[PDB]
Amino acid sequence: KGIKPKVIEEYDSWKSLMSSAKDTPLQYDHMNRESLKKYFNPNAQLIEDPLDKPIQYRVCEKCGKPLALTAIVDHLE
Amino acid sequence: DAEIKGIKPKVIEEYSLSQGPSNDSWKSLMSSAKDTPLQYDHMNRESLKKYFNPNAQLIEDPLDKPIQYRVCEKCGKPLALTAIVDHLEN
Amino acid sequence: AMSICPHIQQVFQNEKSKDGVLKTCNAARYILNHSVPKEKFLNTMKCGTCHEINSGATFMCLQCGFCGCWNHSHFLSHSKQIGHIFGINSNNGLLFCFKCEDYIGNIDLINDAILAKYWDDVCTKTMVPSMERRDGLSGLSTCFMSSILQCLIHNPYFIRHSMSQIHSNNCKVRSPDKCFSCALDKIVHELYGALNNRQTGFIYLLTCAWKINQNLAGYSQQDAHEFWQFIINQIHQSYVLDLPNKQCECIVHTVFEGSLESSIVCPGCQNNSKTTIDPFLDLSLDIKDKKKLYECLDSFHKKEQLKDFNYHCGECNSTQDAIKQLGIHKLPSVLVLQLKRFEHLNRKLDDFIEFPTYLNMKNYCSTKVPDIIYELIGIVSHKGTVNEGHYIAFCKISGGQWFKFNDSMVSSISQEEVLKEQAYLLFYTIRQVN
Amino acid sequence: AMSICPHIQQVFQNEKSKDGVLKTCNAARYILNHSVPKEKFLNTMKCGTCHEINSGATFMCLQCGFCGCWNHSHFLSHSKQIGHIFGINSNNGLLFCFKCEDYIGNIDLINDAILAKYWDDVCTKTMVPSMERRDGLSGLINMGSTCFMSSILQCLIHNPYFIRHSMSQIHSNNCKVRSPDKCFSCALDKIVHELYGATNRQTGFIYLLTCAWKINQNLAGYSQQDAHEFWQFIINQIHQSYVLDLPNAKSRANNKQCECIVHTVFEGSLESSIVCPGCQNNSKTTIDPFLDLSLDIKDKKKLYECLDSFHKKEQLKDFNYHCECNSTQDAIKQLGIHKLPSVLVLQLKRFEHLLNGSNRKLDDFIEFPTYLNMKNYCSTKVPDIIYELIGIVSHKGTVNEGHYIAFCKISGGQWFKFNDSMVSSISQEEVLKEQAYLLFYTIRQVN
Amino acid sequence: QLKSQIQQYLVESGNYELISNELKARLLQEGWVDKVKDLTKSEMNINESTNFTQILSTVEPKALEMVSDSTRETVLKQIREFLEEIV
Amino acid sequence: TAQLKSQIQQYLVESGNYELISNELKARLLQEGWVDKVKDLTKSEMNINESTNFTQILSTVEPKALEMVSDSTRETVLKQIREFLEEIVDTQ
Amino acid sequence: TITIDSISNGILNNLLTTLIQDIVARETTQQQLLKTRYPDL
Amino acid sequence: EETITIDSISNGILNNLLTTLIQDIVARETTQQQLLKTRYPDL
Ligand SMILES: [Zn+2]
Ligand SMILES: [Zn+2]
Ligand SMILES: [Zn+2]
Ligand SMILES: [Zn+2]
Ligand SMILES: [Zn+2]
Ligand SMILES: [Zn+2]
Ligand SMILES: [Zn+2]
Ligand SMILES: [Zn+2]
Ligand SMILES: [Zn+2]
Ligand SMILES: [Zn+2]
Ligand SMILES: [Zn+2]
Ligand SMILES: [Zn+2]
Ligand SMILES: [Zn+2]
Ligand SMILES: [Zn+2]
Repeated sequence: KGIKPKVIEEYDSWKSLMSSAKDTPLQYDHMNRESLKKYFNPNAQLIEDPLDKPIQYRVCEKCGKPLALTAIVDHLE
Repeated sequence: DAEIKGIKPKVIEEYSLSQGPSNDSWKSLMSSAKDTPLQYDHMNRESLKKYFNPNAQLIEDPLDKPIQYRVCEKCGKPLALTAIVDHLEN
Repeated sequence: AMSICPHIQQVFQNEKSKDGVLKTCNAARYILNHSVPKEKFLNTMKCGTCHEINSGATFMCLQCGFCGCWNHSHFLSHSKQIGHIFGINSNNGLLFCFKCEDYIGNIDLINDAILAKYWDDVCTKTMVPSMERRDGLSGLSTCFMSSILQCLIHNPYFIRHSMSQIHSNNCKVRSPDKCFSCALDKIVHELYGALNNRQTGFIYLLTCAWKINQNLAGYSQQDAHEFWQFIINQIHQSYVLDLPNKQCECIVHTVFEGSLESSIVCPGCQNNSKTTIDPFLDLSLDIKDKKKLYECLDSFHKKEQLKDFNYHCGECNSTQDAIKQLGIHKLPSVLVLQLKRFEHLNRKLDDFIEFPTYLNMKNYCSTKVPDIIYELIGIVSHKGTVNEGHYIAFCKISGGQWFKFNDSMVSSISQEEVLKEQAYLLFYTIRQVN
Repeated sequence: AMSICPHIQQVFQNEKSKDGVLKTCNAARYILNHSVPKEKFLNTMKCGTCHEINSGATFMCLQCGFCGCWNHSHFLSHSKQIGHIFGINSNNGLLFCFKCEDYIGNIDLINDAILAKYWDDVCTKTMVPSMERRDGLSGLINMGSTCFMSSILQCLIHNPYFIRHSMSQIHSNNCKVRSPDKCFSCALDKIVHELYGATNRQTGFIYLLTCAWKINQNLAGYSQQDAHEFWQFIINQIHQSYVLDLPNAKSRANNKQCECIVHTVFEGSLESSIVCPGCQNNSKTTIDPFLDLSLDIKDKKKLYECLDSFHKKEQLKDFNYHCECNSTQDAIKQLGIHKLPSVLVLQLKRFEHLLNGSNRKLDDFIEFPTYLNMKNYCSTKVPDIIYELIGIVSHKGTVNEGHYIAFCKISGGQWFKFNDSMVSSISQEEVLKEQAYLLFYTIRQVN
Repeated sequence: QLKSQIQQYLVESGNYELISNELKARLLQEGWVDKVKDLTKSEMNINESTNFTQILSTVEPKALEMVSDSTRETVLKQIREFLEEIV
Repeated sequence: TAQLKSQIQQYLVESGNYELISNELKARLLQEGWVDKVKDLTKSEMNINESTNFTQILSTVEPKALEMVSDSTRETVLKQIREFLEEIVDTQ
Repeated sequence: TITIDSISNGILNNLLTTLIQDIVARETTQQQLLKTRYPDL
Repeated sequence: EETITIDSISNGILNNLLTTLIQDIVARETTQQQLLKTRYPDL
């Protein structure tokens, strides 16, 4: 009931996106990329919703240090 | 109180109170001094052995006068006089 | 006890099935994190049956490429039609079981899926954070150390010691960062000589204190007394540390050590029939129901008749019920005295105890003893209270002039007024022995 | 001025004479310390002339072995008969001049006569004590309140970016130093370790405390406890310590681009524009980095008010000033933001430091929001850029005598209040009533 | 007859993002997100449970009630102004 | 006939009694507070007379110093000295 | 009758429902893992 | 000349002892103070 005909100028598996993803860099759900590069430093650290849920860590039994998930492997050996 | 005729005769002889030259008087102690341990004016040597420790450090009239020291021109340390000559020999 | 989704547990019995699901969960989550806004809307947030965008959550099947909406019950149907009961929400990366009708929230293994192929070591060697530290919640005067340092610094035996550079000459460490007695020497350098009065030696001294012991208390307990014991013990330690390998030739053991003697004695022939000597660095005396210092020392030197010690005296061939007496075998050169005003770790005796500028000690030594007189040369007192504790120090210097040390305000003060203070520690230097 | 014995000075003009005098002084004095009472009395305290013991002070003649009493002037007579004007007092070794009728008290060589043999060397290489140090008198600056430090670190270790850098072991791995004793960052890690992982959980702080007072001599801390100054200090340590563990001697760091925790998450950029109202030209555009912003609060009730004031077109006065056309009309200046930090740290300026020791607290409460939006302060429609408040430090008291408290929003949305060693919970309604000194804002949404 | 065609053509025009973020920004700053988060915490207690399906249908209506008129209207208006464009 | 004051002093020394007399005297005066009061007075006089000259300063200090000694110390030490003089000196 | 009104409404509900369901997802899951892991909070 | 009593010789020995002690103390104060004034003209 409204004028759509010219607009169409421009005209399934979720697993399909896997290569396109590896082409792509880290995304944020509500930190727009354009705005990041314009208004923030290019190498600025970012965590989205950093108080969203408890700090995700574990602790070493053999030293007691608190360990960020991505850090636990390098620590042990 | 009572007037005095003189010293008892037996005392006079016992202590030879009738009798040094002596313009040599004080300089004549230098020998006994050299084989005599350090002596304090009012710290009776014998009481000190008895009531204090044989190794005891002692300073007579510690607050009599101000600390005798001098300061090093290079390092700025305050040195007791007895320590200056070693400090200065590096 | 609270349990996990039974459905996901069953599939996990198969260690090879598990691997597949964790791999798929990691894959989604990666795709989710690395997809441009437009892409993401049209590929993860577009239901395969209704074709709507963001018809509520949109779950990505954990088994085919189907995406199903929540709002129109469309993943539910997928799960009912062909038996796919697991699906991942594309907003968060969360995994939902449709037979349970709840998210699989509580399995460390799924939550931490990027450590999938190291999980065994990760459960072996690292633990889940304790309930207590899980959010890092924890909070974090020195006048009781300065007060004592001021007395040490105005003590002719120690001043002499330090200015004599004896420690400097032997300390192997040679540095106030590491060495405590080196700290002391720096205080004496800043105060009496040339910088090249400051707090460097003090700061350094404090910082050695906190590291050294243990840490403990170590800002505590606000007990000038135990700090004095601490300082002097350190001093002796560093003397031992300096050697090339039960008494001692150090600054501390030749000026502050004396001995108590604890005899058992025969009433009849007045002979020690048993004698135990025990060194001391200070004397600790009670001031309860007492008015002056001598009365404290009197009570310390008292004789007790023991009801438990019936014995044969050899020297006078008789049975006795012996009499015990504490008394001083050897006096130190500086006699340090604490009045016990403190119940041990919030109560405090506040009685004024009268103490002399000259203290005779003949009446407290064994074996009659001549005059033995000390000159008062240092007081520490404590205003305020436990908790509210401020220690102040007072010291006499060459010339007879007294000075008061109130947390870095230093001011001259009369003898008459020091003698009014509520003494806690008293410092006495040997002056005359007849 | 005080005088010297001219008589003694006369004899010290000849160096052999000088040395006999000191030799005897040392000898007299040595005897006084090394003679038994009966010997001292009979042989140093007995007058040669009247044979009385202790007829006042007995002097030991310096040029012979005679002993002269005072109360009958028997030494004064010796000195007149035979010419020997000097004498030493057998009770104290003090040298007296019977022509000056005083003691020689103020010649250092005589007072320090045991050093006669090295004297030239001694007065050359050492000096008498300074008037002000001679008695060792001086205060000890006691370390009462460190609550301006505790407070800052509760922000730092509740800061999701720093926790992440610490628990990532990124520093620990690379620290050459590797000791809590010497390295500042190791201290912070230990604080993280004690707090979050597993005697008192005070040790890291103590290590942190101590490095502070050494590397900053003598203060920080105990002259001025600006919680804000301590912020600047810490984040700067972290940057120095990062730059120590580089491979090269390379000036990309410190700027134009560091890559350390501080510079990647705390640093932004201001853009100062110097513009004409005549011609539109921009003569200068400096862009200076910042690690925090300081805001003026006088006569303001709201945080955004304080920001607006910071953003307003400043009027500038340079008298002999050069502009194209309108060299006349004063130059309009504006600060605005050119780059935002991942964490915006803000200081409300409450401690006015005035002339001489004078100062003033500004206690007036400023209204600050749970979410702050910074589109308005950025440089030249700009999208909503929303930060989330996660930490506050407020200060009760006076500029010299006053106390800091920390508040942090921990993961979940629940606020806690840190007073030295007393952690407690608190309602957000109630934390928004606080007198904000240091606000800490984490980037949350950007459109 | 489909309505997902409108939607597909909004994502493509990049106006879906504008809307989606403008919406979040307003809710966020209204304190909506937070009040919701609390509402959920609350019902998990007053129903002693943590089942997503259950908590959701006591929360979701009230959640929607909580969105203020100001934001409804402004976003709705932005959608219309984008509908004209498209159809 | 007669300088017995000195001879009497020789005996007191050799017998060890001068030491006892002299040491008792200081014990007392020290404890009594006298030696310190004499120090203050000497300083006071150096001040009042703007001088550090011994002969002149002793000249005003000594006689006050002497008065200050307590009737107690003065009495007790004389008794001691008399008790000693009687073992050796015959009377009238 | 797919008017602009009912459509606009559709779309807004979708965004709003998706978001209520995201937050609720995020928070239930959170409190579950908590109660399991620490049965004594 | 005049009467030498037990009291008079005794007072002689006391005065001797007392005048020595005073002259010791005054000597120690006068010198110590001379030194400080020569060493530090400002005070
Ligand atoms: Zn470990
Ligand atoms: Zn030197
Ligand atoms: Zn299930
Ligand atoms: Zn659907
Ligand atoms: Zn499927
Ligand atoms: Zn050392
Ligand atoms: Zn020792
Ligand atoms: Zn017996
Ligand atoms: Zn001569
Ligand atoms: Zn004579
Ligand atoms: Zn002369
Ligand atoms: Zn380190
Ligand atoms: Zn950096
Ligand atoms: Zn112009």
